[PDB]
Amino acid sequence: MDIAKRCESNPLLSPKDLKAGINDMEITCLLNPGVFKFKGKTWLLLRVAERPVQQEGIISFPIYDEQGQIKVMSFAENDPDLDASDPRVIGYKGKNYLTTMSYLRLVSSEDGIHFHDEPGYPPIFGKGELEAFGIEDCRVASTKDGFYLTFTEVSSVAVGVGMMHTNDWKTFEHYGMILPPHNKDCALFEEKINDKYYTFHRPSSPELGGNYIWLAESPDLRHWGNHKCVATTRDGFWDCARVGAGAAPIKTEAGWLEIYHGADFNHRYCLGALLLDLNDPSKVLARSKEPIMEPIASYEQTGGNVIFTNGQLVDGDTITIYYGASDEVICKAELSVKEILNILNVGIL
Amino acid sequence: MDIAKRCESNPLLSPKDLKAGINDMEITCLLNPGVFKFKGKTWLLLRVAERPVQQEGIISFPIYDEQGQIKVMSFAENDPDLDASDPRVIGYKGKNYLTTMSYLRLVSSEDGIHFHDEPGYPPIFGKGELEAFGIEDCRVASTKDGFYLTFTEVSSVAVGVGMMHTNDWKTFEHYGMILPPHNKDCALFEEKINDKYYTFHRPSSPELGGNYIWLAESPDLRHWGNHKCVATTRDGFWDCARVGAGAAPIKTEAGWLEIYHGADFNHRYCLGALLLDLNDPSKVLARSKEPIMEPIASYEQTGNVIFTNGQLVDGDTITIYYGASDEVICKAELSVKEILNILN
Ligand SMILES: O=P(O)(O)O[C@H]1O[C@H](CO)[C@@H](O)[C@H](O)[C@@H]1O
Ligand SMILES: O=P(O)(O)O[C@H]1O[C@H](CO)[C@@H](O)[C@H](O)[C@@H]1O
Repeated sequence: MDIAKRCESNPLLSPKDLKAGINDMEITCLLNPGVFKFKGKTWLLLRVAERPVQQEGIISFPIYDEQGQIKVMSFAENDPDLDASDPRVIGYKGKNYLTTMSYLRLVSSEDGIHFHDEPGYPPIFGKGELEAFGIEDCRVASTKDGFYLTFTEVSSVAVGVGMMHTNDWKTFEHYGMILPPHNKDCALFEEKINDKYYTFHRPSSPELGGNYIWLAESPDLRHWGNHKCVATTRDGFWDCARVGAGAAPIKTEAGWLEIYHGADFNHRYCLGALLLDLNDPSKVLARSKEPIMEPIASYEQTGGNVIFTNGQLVDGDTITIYYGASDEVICKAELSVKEILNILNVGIL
Repeated sequence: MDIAKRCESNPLLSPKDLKAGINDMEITCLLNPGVFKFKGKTWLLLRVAERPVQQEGIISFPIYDEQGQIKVMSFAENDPDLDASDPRVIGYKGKNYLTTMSYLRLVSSEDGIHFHDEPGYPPIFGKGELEAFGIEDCRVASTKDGFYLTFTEVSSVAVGVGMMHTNDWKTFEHYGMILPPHNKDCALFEEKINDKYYTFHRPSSPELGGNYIWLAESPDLRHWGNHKCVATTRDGFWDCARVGAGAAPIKTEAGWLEIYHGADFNHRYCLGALLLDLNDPSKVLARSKEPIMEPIASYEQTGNVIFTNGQLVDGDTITIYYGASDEVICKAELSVKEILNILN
């Protein structure tokens, strides 16, 4: 099944490798990095999750107050108004809170393996009401007009999608919430088709639907419409519970090649391939029957049974994905375009 | 709390008053009408729900066949793979079906009271994959460029929002699904602000959120962005469970006046008032503490629901049309100045 060539140095980055970005917090997780080239280097835009030192019998976590300043909230673990069954999202008196706060952090490399913070390139932290609980899982589209970031915006009122733009990775323009709750896994295409922009996204339905891959179009990147359902989950398959796009699709001669993630009802996450028509990206030409990558390395099963990619580089036939493993550490692997197309029974020349 | 002046002829229309739009089916519900003026008359754009005659031991419901024609599907009541416990949504082998299909139906009036079908003006049925389970709860914006319809699109993959445009109520242009699932209660503003279009909407969150009133902007009506949360539910209030906009807001000197609906955890629906800033409609200037209208007439409890997504305005008098008990169509008047006074 698995056709990924893992980097021998995996994991490349773990929580212990970096100093905490938020005063008095500690890094619990590094994951789901955006990937791009800039100034001769390979860059990761890390999702970094932080929280305070946990005292016994007490769950403690950061929030931004109304003034955009960091504070700490805490609950007794045995509080009868607390549901802490999920370790990511807790409930207290009918309201939801995250156990950590995520922000986006830049690291660079000259070899694609050893990464470090770069002086003059500080992190991107959540701003405003709709990002009070943090920002997550940022895709980076490298385009002729610069870099477009599409990420989860989290608050007490929404899990939604934001977009920002940069040329220099120091100043940013923010386009607001482009897609309302409940939505994430937003993969902007790096070029126009038929004079429009396109993105994959992933709305969640409480009923009459599920967690499927969708398409939307835009004339301007700020405003989105003409929504289309591209690919659902598949009953009795590895991807029966939820699907979502990763990074931007790769332009091949046979179509748009999309490395998506799918999960089963055991919360095991694997990677598959979708091939969409060049001119009509809502049209599926091919889909992996089995995964092309599964969480089978030791570091892909800790703490659990998760690989997740939302960033890659492509050089000829070689795709270099960067990925989160166990929602905790950062890893690299290579895949072959032609091998994927061959396995998919797609003709190539 | 209730300050509505109900029309003495309520209900204006009940299921029995109309012949079925789909041959041999029964009208179960008339509700939640769009409202507009055209060719000197008052029109309603009804939500009509139909299903076949129910036979003993058999649950039957409408489907689109492969040829896009309305037909019937049926299951034995004692089938062990059938869950027909809910009367709105049934389950069979892990797939969901609605028990009725909704479409949009035009009726007109010369007096605002007695409505009838108009020859030459047939109904609007769902078309395409994203409307396979019907269309619902259509808001009608009357604008200088004609009429814009914003309605629920329902299918097995999504409850989302569609938009159509018409000048003559015979020919329509369809702009597709403007808002993805899970969304409805889309109230398009009838004029631009700072050279953009605005709409209220109502995404539903499985967690980290709820069912709140949201705002979006557009340069072109087809494409939407810059989403903003306008008003949440209120813990301990009549509107603790869910809120949603009705029709387009009314332009007043004090701001945009929006007659919204809100529900509690007993599924009682009432109407309230929201006042938004003229230039920044995401900004709430005032909100009714109590409802301005509650389901207290007999026909509003046959269950404890009033719902409006259409109205006319003549001076200080708002004439709302509304669904009552999710079954019948009714009319009432409200005073702009009385609402604004309450809101101080
Ligand atoms: O909604 P999705 O596409 O299933 O992804 C979610 O689960 C992943 C696995 O824990 C996480 O890595 C992601 O951050 C996200 O919370
Ligand atoms: O999502 P909302 O705004 O709370 O409204 C829903 O419930 C109303 C009352 O049953 C219905 O009348 C509506 O059609 C809708 O199903």
